[PDB]
Amino acid sequence: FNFNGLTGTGVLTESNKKFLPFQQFGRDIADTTDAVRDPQTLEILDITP
Amino acid sequence: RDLICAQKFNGLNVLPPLLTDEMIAQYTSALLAGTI
Repeated sequence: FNFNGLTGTGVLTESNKKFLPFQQFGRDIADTTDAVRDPQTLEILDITP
Repeated sequence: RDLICAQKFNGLNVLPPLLTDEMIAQYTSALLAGTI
């Protein structure tokens, strides 16, 4: 996948994290992306290896 | 939890001991029944 220049490899599933409206990214304690919001349609996604 | 699941994705692992904590409590009874 390639989200606004941020690429990666992993499984995408419907998310349930409570993102604030202005937020765009979800990072972990190891500084690895876990969730992201689609730029075209407004929803939440979860990424996992 | 969170730390345990986070390290699994990176590649780290933890392995179970061969002797479970139930068989160990069975050795101890044998060590204790003979002594008494």
